[PDB]
Amino acid sequence: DTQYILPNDIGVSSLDCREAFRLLSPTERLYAYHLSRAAWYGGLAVLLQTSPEAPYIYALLSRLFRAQDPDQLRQHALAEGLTEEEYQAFLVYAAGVYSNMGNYKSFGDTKFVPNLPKEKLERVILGSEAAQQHPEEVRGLWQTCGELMFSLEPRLRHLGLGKEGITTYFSGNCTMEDAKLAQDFLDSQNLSAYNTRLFKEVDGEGKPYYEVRLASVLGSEPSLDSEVTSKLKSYEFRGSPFQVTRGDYAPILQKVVEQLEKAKAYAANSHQGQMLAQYIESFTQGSIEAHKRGSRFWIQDKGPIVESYIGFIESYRDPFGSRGEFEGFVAVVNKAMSAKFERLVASAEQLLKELPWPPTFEKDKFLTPDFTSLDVLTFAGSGIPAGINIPNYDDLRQTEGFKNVSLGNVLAVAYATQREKLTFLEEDDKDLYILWKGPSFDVQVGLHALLGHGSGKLFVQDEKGAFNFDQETVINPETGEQIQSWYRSGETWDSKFSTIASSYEECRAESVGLYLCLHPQVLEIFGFEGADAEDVIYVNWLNMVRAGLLALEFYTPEAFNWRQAHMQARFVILRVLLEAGEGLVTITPTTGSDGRPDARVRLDRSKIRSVGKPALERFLRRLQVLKSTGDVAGGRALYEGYATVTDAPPECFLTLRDTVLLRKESRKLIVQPNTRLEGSDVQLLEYEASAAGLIRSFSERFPEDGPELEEILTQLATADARFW
Amino acid sequence: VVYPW
Repeated sequence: DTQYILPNDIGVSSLDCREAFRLLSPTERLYAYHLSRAAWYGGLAVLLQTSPEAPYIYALLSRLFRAQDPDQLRQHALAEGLTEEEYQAFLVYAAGVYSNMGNYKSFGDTKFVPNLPKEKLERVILGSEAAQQHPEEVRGLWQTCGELMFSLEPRLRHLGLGKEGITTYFSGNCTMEDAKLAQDFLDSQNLSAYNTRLFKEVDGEGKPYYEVRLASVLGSEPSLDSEVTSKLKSYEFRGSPFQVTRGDYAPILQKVVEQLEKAKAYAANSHQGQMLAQYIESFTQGSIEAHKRGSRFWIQDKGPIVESYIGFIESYRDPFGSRGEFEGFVAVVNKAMSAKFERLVASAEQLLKELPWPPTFEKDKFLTPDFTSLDVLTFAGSGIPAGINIPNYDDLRQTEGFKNVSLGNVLAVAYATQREKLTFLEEDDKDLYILWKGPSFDVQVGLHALLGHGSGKLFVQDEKGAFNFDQETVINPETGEQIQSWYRSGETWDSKFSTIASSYEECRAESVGLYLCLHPQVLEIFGFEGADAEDVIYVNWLNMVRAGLLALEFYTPEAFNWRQAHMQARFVILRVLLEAGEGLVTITPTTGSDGRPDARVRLDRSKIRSVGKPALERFLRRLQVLKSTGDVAGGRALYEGYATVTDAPPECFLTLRDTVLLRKESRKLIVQPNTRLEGSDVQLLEYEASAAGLIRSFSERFPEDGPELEEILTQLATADARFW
Repeated sequence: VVYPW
């Protein structure tokens, strides 16, 4: 029951940017100001990317809090007969929807609903001050959404294809086969899926017709010219009529490009303005190649003062795994905290040679990735990460370079989880966990991005028989033979491995994290040695095994389905460690001091290096090999083997899952600031860390266009309403 | 690619 609501007491923290703001020159501030705005604008697209009803809910909420703030609306709600606790549930839901840019959780892809009675909420709404100034729109919004706002029907409970779940990346009638047929179409046409959606219409015969729609300001109308424009037309692919179009999110992307172009005026150099230029092209024409071009310049731009990025980037929430969720961020580099990470880059080339694969499976060059520590001013999208490795185009990754970011003010925000909130750890591990967790975190973040995602080469063949490796002389360490598998033109990591692609890659990255933290240089660069370093190493591992148990809450047994890719990866690593045996890890079910079912994880530190290391090395080798050669049959067999959740002894993971569910703790919500223009001077606005303050932070987010933005989301939404 | 907190 507790899975589908947010609890009234859910944590809220405020991201801290003041001193990072103070560092910025008058020009950098205006650059950042126009960039944040673009980010925030596009962030609203994530709504259409969540659920059918999400746009309506956001418009309903923003209209409510425009007319009355949480304290004014409280007066009305309590006159209407709500208890303070019911009203609080409302705030929390509002905050959650704002926080997620939708009514499904970003971490776990699960629906949440208001924790108060429906007929009660309706009173707070229909009788509100907002309903008095515009009764037409308010009553029309509540009619189109409120049912779906509360509906827990099993098919609505999680994101996904088929009738199992909800997805807006696809029309409701789509299934896994549709997505696969589409993926194949996009590949033969050498067209990226990051920015698209799939809509399916059927005639009276029942014959499926597919619209692949690209995101852009320009409709399919009389364009300028492009690599996109030549592709707008009807095709026939394996018996299926295909139409490629554009104009998705058009009026939202228009606001974005307006702000990017304003930003261009304040750009610090030629790389920044050249990338923004290409960004504008990308969002105007719907050209993903124009994004790649922009990303190239952005990689060239090293150690800026204000760092940022925008676009359709992460493919996590596309059920199939090829489609990206819009996001953008604006951040200030921190020179101090960036010192260590540069020491890390200086020694990275060295450290790569510790990884359990030949130089033939490692990238030919090793350019310098430029790792930096940032303080986030704005992160718009489904959620805020700890660290990032970008961009996501692999050709650029190995021919050009990439950037690594640790966001030091996101880390700082969670040092949280007080001792009583530490589940399944013995008293003595609790102490170490509490002491070394933060430092253990800085390390895993660094190794993960730099050496985890930034290592490894893919074997490719272009239009000709030309390989980026040497075919005849390259030996596969597993097969003792030549390389029989590789990527062809149009093929990508995401297209080939699809469903497991995002997670499999994450599993690889966190495994090198665990593997290389054992090295003493890695640890001294972060400033630890002796009886400190060994403690952070330990907790890193203890942290991983624990997280693999907690991962269980994100598995859906009925569907045999993992809902979060980082959690699945951590469960796989937990299982690889268990399978090694020899006493490294034990899960012992127990009884809680509160009487309910509990459990204990035990890690033996003396066996990490003797048992654990050998196990991970073996695992890593198999992972890279299958990725480089892009072997999907093998890759899937290996990964879906370890990812299988069963009741087999001694673990009994299905049964354990129930104890995990019982003891689960809900993820905190984070409040972000607002930048305001006074004229030449720009200022930073801050908010209370509570549901109310997060609501206000959105209330004041769009002072100019808020009412227009709402109607825009509304119409974008009803236009496509026939598809779900 | 992301690392979550």
